[PDB]
Amino acid sequence: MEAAHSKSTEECLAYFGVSETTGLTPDQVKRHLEKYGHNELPAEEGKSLWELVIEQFEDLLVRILLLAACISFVLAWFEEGEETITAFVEPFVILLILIANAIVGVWQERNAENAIEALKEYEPEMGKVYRADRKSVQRIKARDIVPGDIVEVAVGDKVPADIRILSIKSTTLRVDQSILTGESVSVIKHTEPVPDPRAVNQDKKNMLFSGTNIAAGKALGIVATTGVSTEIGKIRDQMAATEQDKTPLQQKLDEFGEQLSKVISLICVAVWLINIGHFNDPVHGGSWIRGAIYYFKIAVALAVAAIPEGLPAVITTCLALGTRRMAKKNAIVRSLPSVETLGCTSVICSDKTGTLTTNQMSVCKMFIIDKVDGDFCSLNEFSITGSTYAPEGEVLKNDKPIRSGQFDGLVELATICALCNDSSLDFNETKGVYEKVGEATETALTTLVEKMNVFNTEVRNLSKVERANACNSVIRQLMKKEFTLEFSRDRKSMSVYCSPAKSSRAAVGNKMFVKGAPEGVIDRCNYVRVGTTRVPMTGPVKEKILSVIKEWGTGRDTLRCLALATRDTPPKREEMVLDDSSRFMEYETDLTFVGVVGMLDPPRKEVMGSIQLCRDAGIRVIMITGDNKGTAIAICRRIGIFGENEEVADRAYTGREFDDLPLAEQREACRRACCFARVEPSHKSKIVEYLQSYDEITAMTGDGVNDAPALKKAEIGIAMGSGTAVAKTASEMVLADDNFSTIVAAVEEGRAIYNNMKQFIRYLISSNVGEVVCIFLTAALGLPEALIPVQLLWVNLVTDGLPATALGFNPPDLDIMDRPPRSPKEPLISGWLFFRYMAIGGYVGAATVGAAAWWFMYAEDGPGVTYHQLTHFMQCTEDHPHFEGLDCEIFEAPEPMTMALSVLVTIEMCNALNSLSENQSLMRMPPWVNIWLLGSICLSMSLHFLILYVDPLPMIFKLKALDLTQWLMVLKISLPVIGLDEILKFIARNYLEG
Ligand SMILES: C/C=C(/C)C(=O)O[C@H]1C(C)=C2[C@H]([C@@H]1OC(=O)CCCCCCC)[C@@](C)(OC(C)=O)C[C@H](OC(=O)CCC)[C@@]1(O)[C@H]2OC(=O)[C@@]1(C)O
Ligand code: BEF
Ligand SMILES: [Mg+2]
Repeated sequence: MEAAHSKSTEECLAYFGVSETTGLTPDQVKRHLEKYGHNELPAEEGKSLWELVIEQFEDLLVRILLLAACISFVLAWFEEGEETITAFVEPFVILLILIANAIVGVWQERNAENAIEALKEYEPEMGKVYRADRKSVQRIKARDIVPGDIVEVAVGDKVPADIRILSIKSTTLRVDQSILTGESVSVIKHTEPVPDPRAVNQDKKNMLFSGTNIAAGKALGIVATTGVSTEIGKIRDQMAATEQDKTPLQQKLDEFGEQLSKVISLICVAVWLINIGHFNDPVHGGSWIRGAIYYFKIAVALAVAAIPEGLPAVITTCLALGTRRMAKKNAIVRSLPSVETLGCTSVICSDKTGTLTTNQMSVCKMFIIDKVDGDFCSLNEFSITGSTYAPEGEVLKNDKPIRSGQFDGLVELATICALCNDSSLDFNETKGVYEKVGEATETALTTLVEKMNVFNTEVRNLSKVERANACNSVIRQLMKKEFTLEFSRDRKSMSVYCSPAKSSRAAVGNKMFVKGAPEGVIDRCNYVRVGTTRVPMTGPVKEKILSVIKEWGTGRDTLRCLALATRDTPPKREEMVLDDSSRFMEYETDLTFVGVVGMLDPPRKEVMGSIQLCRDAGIRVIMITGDNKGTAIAICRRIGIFGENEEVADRAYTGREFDDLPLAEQREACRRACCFARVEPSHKSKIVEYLQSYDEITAMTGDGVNDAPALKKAEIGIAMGSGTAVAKTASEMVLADDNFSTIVAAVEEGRAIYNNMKQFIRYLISSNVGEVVCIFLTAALGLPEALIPVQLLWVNLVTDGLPATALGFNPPDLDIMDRPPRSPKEPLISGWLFFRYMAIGGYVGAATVGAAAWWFMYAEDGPGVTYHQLTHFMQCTEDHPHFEGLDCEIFEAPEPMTMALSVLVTIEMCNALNSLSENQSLMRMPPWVNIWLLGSICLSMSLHFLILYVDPLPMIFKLKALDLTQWLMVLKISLPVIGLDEILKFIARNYLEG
């Protein structure tokens, strides 16, 4: 029965035809279960194990590389008894790699935690219903609850389903809805209908929502909806329907792949249009029986030379280590890619309650009377540190620690806080944290008492569990609590009647301890306490008290204030009627004012500094909360989102004010405003969406169910470690530590990571360009192969893979966080740099092919072959007379390829050093600025000597150790590449913007 909030209690009962006194009959339950299904959410099970392996082989470059292995297999098979000793070696490695990185992705993606299967850490286990079955309440599985069921809830209970309140048993019902609406103060409920069918959750004051918990009181109700029809149900589906795009970097890697794909085939067809001349020469060396093997011999060499086979490995290792470093900051990264995207964050949307704040009411100020003398009245004001329920913090006066117990006024204040209290504090040994028991605004008094420790009780040698009630327990032994006059909405105060306990003070008599909204309690005080004595309440005294209450109630403080008082001579229990709260106020009169306490849902300690760091990093911070605007703005002022006295006319909107704006203005408002209050879950998602429409990488920070949709839509969702299960499953990162400043450390980490990544991506892709130039050149010139796939794969994965990882450790710039976020559309390579890699690529191709040719034509120990008898080496056998002389197999010698590979390697070591800085000269930024890069080159080089000496290797790699005369040539060929780039950079700084 949606809309139950607008209907009366009788209407809701009639609607389901159920008796409020007995509950549904076992027949109606069976039928309602049938018509409404169980009270649970569907299992979110997607992508199994084999489903991941599939998508692993869907990458455009992988299929090309794979189809390249298939073609390599046919070749290894058609490999005659000339080199059939290690022919199938090529197809193997090509497939081995594809399987290596593959199983890696599966092992990587499999690591995950479900959203609905984990959401059961929020969906109550049990529920309490009355059913015709029996007279007593029944405790059943919450999943077995159906619409129409009569449910009972009491303090501490987790509401099992969306319920229409029928009857309130206690004097009032207070509900903590922070996990769902973001409200920071428990909500007083009622049973009357809420007319406006469009009333938002914060307005449904006659409804109880599944997932929330009872702060105080007891009530009976009728289930309105269950399963996916509940408020928490609507949000989950909302979360499930939101789509997420690929990371900007991943979109660039995909674009690269699509473009590279076009270039490959394009060159494949290009060479083809250079072999068409074969249909001119009069010679038949194999129609369609043997002669055709050479085309596909270069086609696979091209696809292998163009594709950075080692990139997937370098990137994963980089991101993985990045995730390790974050974990040391207690930041659990759920998605490896976001480790970097986080660096591109331009706007950080953040929930308020439980995210920007602790969501734990804290008393931070209090005062008692100091002295009264005529029109003069001075107060003893104190401040209290600590922003959670933990009994950890101090009491200060004029910013200095004092012993509360030395102020008799404070002893009575603590006493009232401890006794006039129906709640307590506890230590969850499981979660390892202190938790409230009952009402937050009461537990705040409990922890205040533990901090004050007015009797200096010994607490150093206590366990977390004992420390939670040590000082309160001591005070509870001083007086016997006879009864309590529960809080009432008209009176706005609560009191307890106490009789003397310990025989230590029997000449005291009965007392009444009162607390409540200041105005009404103070109006009912005829006396004011000063230390231990009492003076009459006079205009001047009342004035000073109210003026300080006023200050604390607004401005820089904006605290919730509570006045504390006691009735020195309370009525005899006999002359008091305790069954009607309408008489309580009168019993709470002729009181003696004792003091005031100011409390609030405090901002977490590191938020203010964090927001200032973001500002300098060009990152906006926007508050998006379900709480009322007054509290939203107040917190914004405390953390610096707004100036202490700034006017927020058009920089703070409520959900309604926002909706009253035409779409265009709404969109613009997201760029100007920083505080959105009284908003719904879809409002948060909407705001994120507007930000994203301006091409801004947005992050969202939350803790509750109402943050789940937005957390998912944001490029980077950040959930509080102490938040809900939903919010965490919807996030890429979790602050296990609840430290908001870790977000800034993550951004910094993400910026450094990305800058290094750009350098190694550039490095690797750069070498592929040169490699393709080498292949194309030889295929075009008709010359023999200078480099072969097996050699290219080893260099692309090891020789260059190691230095690429080292670049990942390049020291970050000192002003990394003193600059705006880079653009998400910023291309990794373009403009001048495109030309640089263009020139380097050409330089590598010519140098590698040239080195090979050199050995073939000038090497003092190679054949003195002529240029075109080398470009026509293919016609050696058949036409020996033309270009005769020597063995036709020398054209397949390992010396020339080794000469070419050694040049590729040496050149890449140099370009690795050119990759330390985009435009800085190696003289300005020395090679030793990254010790790792220097070592990686040593490792890569010694691995080269390995592949050239350990017999097995040089055999399968088609190589052979070169001579010192040949190496020196390799150096003279390679080294100059440093001079080339050392020049292109110079041209970029002086005559360009670099
Ligand atoms: C990997 C090796 C090679 C040789 C390759 O073909 O790379 C090209 C290519 C796909 C791009 C190019 C290469 O293009 C050329 O050199 C010109 C076209 C050649 C056609 C020849 C027809 C007979 C990069 C490599 O060239 C230079 C010289 O820097 C730069 C850059 O790459 C990046 O920004 C890398 C992205 C991670 C990309 O233009 C990129 O395409 C894109 O969409 C980008 C934005 O990506
Ligand atoms: F809890 Be959030 F402030 F909506
Ligand atoms: Mg919240």
